Amino acid sequence: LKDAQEKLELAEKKATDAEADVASLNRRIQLVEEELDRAQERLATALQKLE
Amino acid sequence: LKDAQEKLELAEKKATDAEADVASLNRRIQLVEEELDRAQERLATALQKLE
Repeated sequence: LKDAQEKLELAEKKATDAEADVASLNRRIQLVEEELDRAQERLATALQKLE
Repeated sequence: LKDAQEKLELAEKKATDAEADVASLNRRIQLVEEELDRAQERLATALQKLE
């Protein structure tokens, strides 16, 4: 039981940390997508003014 | 020990799933980052053309 509970603890800690990493990466994805959209809009406006 | 082993299996499956999510989300992060880099390079070229 000592080994089994230690394995349980390590697996649970790893899964929780992985979930936190997943949430952080997803919010990073949405942030970077917003920045990309703003950059594309700026590019379009700049090209029109250039022409 | 039986319950501990079952929870170990569940936790390791969930952690592997979240690790795959991490891999996918980091791939998306890098790809959108590259697209944003291209967009900002285009923006810099556009400002140069404005000048």
